[PDB]
Amino acid sequence: SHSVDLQWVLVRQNSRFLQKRGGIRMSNDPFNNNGNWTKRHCGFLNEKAAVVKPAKGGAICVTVKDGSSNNKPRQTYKKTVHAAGVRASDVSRAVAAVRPDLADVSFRRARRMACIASRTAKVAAARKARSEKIKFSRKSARAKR
Amino acid sequence: HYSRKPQVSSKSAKAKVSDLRCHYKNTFETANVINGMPLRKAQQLYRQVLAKTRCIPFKRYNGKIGRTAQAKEWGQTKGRWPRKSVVAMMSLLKNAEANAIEKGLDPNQMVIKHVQVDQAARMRRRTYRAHGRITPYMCSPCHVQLFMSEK
Amino acid sequence: KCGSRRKARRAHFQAPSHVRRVLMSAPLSKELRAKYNVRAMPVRKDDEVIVKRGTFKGREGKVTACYRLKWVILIDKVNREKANGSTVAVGIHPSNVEITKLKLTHHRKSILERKDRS
Amino acid sequence: VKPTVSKAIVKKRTKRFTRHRYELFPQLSSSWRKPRGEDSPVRRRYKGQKAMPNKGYGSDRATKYITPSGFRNFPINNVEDLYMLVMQNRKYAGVISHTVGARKRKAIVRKAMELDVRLANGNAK
Amino acid sequence: PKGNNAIPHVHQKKHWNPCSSQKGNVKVFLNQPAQKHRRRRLRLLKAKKVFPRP
Amino acid sequence: KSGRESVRHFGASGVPGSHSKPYATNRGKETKRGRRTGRSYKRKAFRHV
Amino acid sequence: RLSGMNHSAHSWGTGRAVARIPRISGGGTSTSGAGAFGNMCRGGRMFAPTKIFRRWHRKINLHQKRFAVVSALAASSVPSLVMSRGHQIGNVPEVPLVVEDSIQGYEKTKEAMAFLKAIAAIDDVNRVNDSREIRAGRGKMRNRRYVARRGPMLVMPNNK
RNA sequence: AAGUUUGAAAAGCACUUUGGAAAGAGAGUGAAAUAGAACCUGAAGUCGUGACAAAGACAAUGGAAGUACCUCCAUUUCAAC
RNA sequence: UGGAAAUGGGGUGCCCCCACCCGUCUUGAAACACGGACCAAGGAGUCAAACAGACGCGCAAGGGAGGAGAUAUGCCA
RNA sequence: GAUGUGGCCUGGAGGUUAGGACGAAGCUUAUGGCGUGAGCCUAAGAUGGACCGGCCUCUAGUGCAGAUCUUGGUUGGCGUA
RNA sequence: AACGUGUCGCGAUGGAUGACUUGGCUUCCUAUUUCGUUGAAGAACGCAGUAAAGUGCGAUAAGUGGUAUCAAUUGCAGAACAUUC
Ligand SMILES: [Mg+2]
Ligand SMILES: [Mg+2]
Ligand SMILES: [Mg+2]
Ligand SMILES: [Mg+2]
Ligand SMILES: [Mg+2]
Ligand SMILES: [Mg+2]
Ligand SMILES: [Mg+2]
Ligand SMILES: [Mg+2]
Ligand SMILES: [Mg+2]
Ligand SMILES: [Mg+2]
Ligand SMILES: [Mg+2]
Ligand SMILES: [Mg+2]
Ligand SMILES: [Mg+2]
Ligand SMILES: [Mg+2]
Ligand SMILES: [Mg+2]
Ligand SMILES: [Mg+2]
Ligand SMILES: [Mg+2]
Ligand SMILES: [Mg+2]
Ligand code: NA
Ligand code: NA
Repeated sequence: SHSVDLQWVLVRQNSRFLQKRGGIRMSNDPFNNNGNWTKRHCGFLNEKAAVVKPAKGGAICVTVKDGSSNNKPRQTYKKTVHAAGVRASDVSRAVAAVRPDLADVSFRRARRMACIASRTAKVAAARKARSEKIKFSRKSARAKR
Repeated sequence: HYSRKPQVSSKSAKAKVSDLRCHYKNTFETANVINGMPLRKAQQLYRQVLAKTRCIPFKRYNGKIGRTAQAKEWGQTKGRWPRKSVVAMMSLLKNAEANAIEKGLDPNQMVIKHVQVDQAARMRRRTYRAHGRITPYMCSPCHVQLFMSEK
Repeated sequence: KCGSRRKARRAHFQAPSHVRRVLMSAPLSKELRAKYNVRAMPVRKDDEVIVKRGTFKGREGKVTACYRLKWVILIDKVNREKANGSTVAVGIHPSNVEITKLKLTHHRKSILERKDRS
Repeated sequence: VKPTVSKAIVKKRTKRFTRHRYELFPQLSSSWRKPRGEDSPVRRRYKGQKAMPNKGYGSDRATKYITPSGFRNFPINNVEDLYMLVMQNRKYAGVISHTVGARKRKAIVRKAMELDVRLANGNAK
Repeated sequence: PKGNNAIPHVHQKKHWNPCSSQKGNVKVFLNQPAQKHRRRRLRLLKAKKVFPRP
Repeated sequence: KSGRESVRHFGASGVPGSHSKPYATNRGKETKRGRRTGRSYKRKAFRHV
Repeated sequence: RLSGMNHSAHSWGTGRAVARIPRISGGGTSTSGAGAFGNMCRGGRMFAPTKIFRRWHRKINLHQKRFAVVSALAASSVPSLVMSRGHQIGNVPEVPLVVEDSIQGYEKTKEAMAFLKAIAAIDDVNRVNDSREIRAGRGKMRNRRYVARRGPMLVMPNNK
C-alpha cells in the first residue's frame, strides 16, 4: 500500500534513526551496513534488507528481511548464516540473494567483522595479562541462579 | 590565605590586618619599602621615620607632594612621614615577630619576603558644597599581608 | 493530585502544629506492623527509634523531643560535642527512622485501632 | 586505525576575522560583526585596515572539516554510538562529549580500543 | 507609498483598548467552554429536580 | 485563469480605458465624481493603445 | 495594564544636563528623579505589553482535521513508520496489533500487566518507564516537573 | 532599597599564643571555612603582588609578512619504518 | 619512545613596509560639526482588527462557519 | 533598499534521543580543533555543587557599542583642591 | 634607574551569572456569599515572665468559653487534665 518511496519521503528529515551530529548525518539503524543515512542503506525502511553482524566467537551472522512478513515485526528478520570462518564472498552472496545492490558493502563489512574479532582477541589477551599483574582491591561477582 | 607562599613554611611567620583604617595610598608606600629587608632593619627604619630623620619614599602615589632631601637614599625626590601608617605597620611587624617567636624562630634572622597592600571596602561620609550640593567624602582603608623567612 | 507545586510546598512549610504532627510520621518495625497492622505512625515523645539514614544510621535510642518547628525529632542517643566539649542533640527527620517501641497511652491505642487495615 | 589520506590542507587564512576596534573596549568581544558605519574605514576597504570575511576565503571542499590528525570529528556519547563509526573508521573519529562522566568514559575507551575506532579525546596510550 | 488598496474603515478610534490610562471596552470569550459545561450541568440538575416532568 | 477575481481587480480603475474592479467592500460607495459625466468627470471607457 | 506606569513621572526638560526620559517626582528616596515609564528604564513599562485578546485559539476546517486523523491512522498501520517514530515493536506479533475484547474484563492492574507482557507491549512501556526524569529548565518550576515518552496507546470500543 | 540563598546538622571556630581592642598566628568543627554569619555560585571592570617580556622620544591601538624567545596546546613520526 | 624530533596552532618583543576617530546628519567628516571615562544587567517594528498580493493546505459550483447543543463526559478550557 | 539561506544564536512547548556525585548549570583561558562568518566542539580548572545536551517540529518579552539612554558598581583627576 | 608599558600565576575590591522561589501576573470555577446607631470602615493608645517592629488581641488584652485533636510550645524561662482541664 505505502511504498519505500513514500516512507523515505516521510522519514528523511526526521527519524529516531537519523543521528545529525555536528554537520554529519549518520544512522544507528540496526539493519544499516554503513551508518549512512540513505534510502538504499535504510534496512528498517526497505522491503527487502540484509545486514552483516557479528556473532559469538569468530562467527559472522547475516540477518535477512525477505519482505514476505513485513507486517509481522517478530518474524520480519531471520538469522541465516551464523557460521564461523566463512569467506567474505560467501557473506556477500548470501546478502546478494535479497539485495544485489548491497553486495560490495556487505562483503567489506564481513571482512571488517573478521578483522575486529581477531583484534578484540589480541586486545583482550593483553588486557588479561595486565590485569593478572594487579591486586584489584575490589571484584564484583554477578549472582548466579 | 596569602597571594604567595614562603619557600619553607616551618621557617616563616605570617601576619595580616584587614580593613586597617589607615589611608590606603600612604600605607602602600609605607609597607612596600620594607619588602626585602631584615625585620630589625625595617623596625629601625620605621622608628627613624617617626623621628623624621628618614622618610618613606613615595612611588606611584606621589602626585603633587613635596620634595625632600631624605628621599635621595631611595633614589627619589618625593617622600613623606606618614605616622599613622607607620605605627599601624609597627604593630603588624610586632605581631609577625610574636608569631615567629611562638614558632621557635629567631626574630634577629627573619627577612621580610612578602608585602601586599590592597584597597579594602570604602566607608561613606558626605560633604556639603556650594549651591546646595552634596558630594561624597570617602574613607579608603586597606588590607595588609606579609610574611618573613629565616635567612 | 495537587496540580500545583507552589501551593503544595506552601501548605507543607506553613503547616499548623497538628498537621506537622501528621507530616512527621515514621514507619513501624516489622514486628509492630505485624502486631497492629499499621504501616506508619506519627512520632511521639518517649518513642524508641532506630535510625536508618544518615551518619547516625543504625543508632537506637528514645525520642526526647518532636520539635516540629525545625521538622526534626531529638533522640537521646544520637548527639555530638560542641567546641567546648559539651553535648548537643542532633535533629533527625522522622522519615529517616523506624519506630521499634511505641509509647502507649489509651488514646494512642485508640488511634492504632482506627488505623487497623483489617 | 590510520585515516584515509587526503591532499595537503591549505587553510587560506589562519587569522581570525575580529571585530573592528575590539582591542580598545573591554566589553566588545572579538566575534565578527559586519561594520555598517557610513565612514567606517573597514567597510570602505582602506588598505591598512582589517579584512572582512567573504566567500573567497572558503576552504577547499576536499579538505574542509578535516582535523589535523586526518579524521572528521563525530560527537559520540555512549558505547553504542561507536557502532555507527565501526564501518567508516578511517574517515570519522569520535569525540566524547564533555559532560560524559569518567566511569562511562572508561567503558567507551575500552570498547573503542577494541573496535579500532579512533577517539579524538580518549586515553593517551 | 499608499498604492492600490481598499479605503480602510476599521472604526477603532474610541478608547477601547485597556492601558495605563484607559479601562478599555472589551469582551473576550475565554470562559466559553466553562460556561457551556456549566449550562449543561445546570440543565442536568434541573432535569433531576423536576423529574419526571419534561 | 483570466476569469479570476484577482485578475479582474488588477490595475488602476480610474485611468482611461480601464475596466478593472476597485478594492471596495461597499458596492454603493465609489459611484460618483470620476464615474459619471454629471459628477465632474467620468473615466473614459475606451482609449486607443 | 498598570504595571510600570504607577508613577507621576514627568520629563525634566532640556535645561539640565540629563536625558529627556520622564523621571519620578518627589524626594527623600533612592528612586527620586529616576528614569520612569520607559521600556529601557528600571521599574518601567515593558514594550508593547502583552494582552489577553491575543489569538490563542485556532479554527481548523473539519475536513482537514478528519484528513489528518485518517493519515495518522494509516501511518500507524506501517511498522517501519512506527519504529521510525521511536517505539519498540520488534517483538510484537502483528501491526496493526489487534487483541481480544476480553481485556475489558480485567479488574486488577496485575492482569493488565500480564497481558501487556503477553503481546510484547511491555518493551515500549519499559522504554517510557526508563525515560522518566526531571524536566530541564524553567518548566520544572511551573507545574511540569517530569517528562517521559508516550508509549503504546490501547484503543477500546467504549468507555468501559 | 532590601532574597537572611552558611551548612545535611550550628557541629557558629573550645584551647594556646601576642595585642588595649579590633584582630593576627596556631589548633579544632565540617565532605568543603576561597562554606566563618545578612557567609551558595562569585563574572566584568579596577587595583595589589610575584615572575617574566622588554621598551627611548614615532600617543596608543591596528594590518601584513618574517624573526627571536617561550608554549600546563594539538597532531604526526620513531627502522627494512 | 624521551626531561623528544617534527609540523601546525597560541603568546610576547623586535624589524621593514602599510595604516587619520568611532557612531551620525550631510553634496562633502580625521575634522576647529554633534553623541562618545569603564563594566555589568536592562534597552526599541509588537498585539488586534479590515483589505489586498504571493506562497502552502483542504474542498469546489460550491466553500465555510459562528453561536449553541448533544454525549463519549460524570477527566476533559 | 529588496530578497534568500537542511544559515548562527537565546527563553519556553509538543516529540524523539542522550548525559549527570566517576560531578549538571554557571564561571575562568598563551585551549586547541572546526567553520568565509554568525558561532560550534574538545581540553584544563590546583572552579562549582545539581541538573541538563543533541536532533525534528511549535512558540516568543529572542541577539547591543553608542539613544546629554535606565539602574548598580567602578574609575583617572588625587593623597590633588 | 626611576616612574611608566605589556603578559602570566596568585590575591583584593565588586556583586553580575547559574541553579533555587511559601511571591507576582493572568485565566477558570463553586456559594443558605455583601458592612454600620445592636455604633461600621478608618484613626489612636495599650496588652507577653523576658517583647523594638510585625502579627494577634482589648483592662478577661500574643487571649476567655466550646467542639474536635492528642503531647507540646521552644530563644530562654515556666508549666507538666494524657481514658483529654
Ligand atoms: Mg598645591
Ligand atoms: Mg558647606
Ligand atoms: Mg542649603
Ligand atoms: Mg580559521
Ligand atoms: Mg560617504
Ligand atoms: Mg466605532
Ligand atoms: Mg495613572
Ligand atoms: Mg518590574
Ligand atoms: Mg547637522
Ligand atoms: Mg552643510
Ligand atoms: Mg565620520
Ligand atoms: Mg577644520
Ligand atoms: Mg544635532
Ligand atoms: Mg543596508
Ligand atoms: Mg519569555
Ligand atoms: Mg526585549
Ligand atoms: Mg551599531
Ligand atoms: Mg512591642
Ligand atoms: Na577534617
Ligand atoms: Na550590555
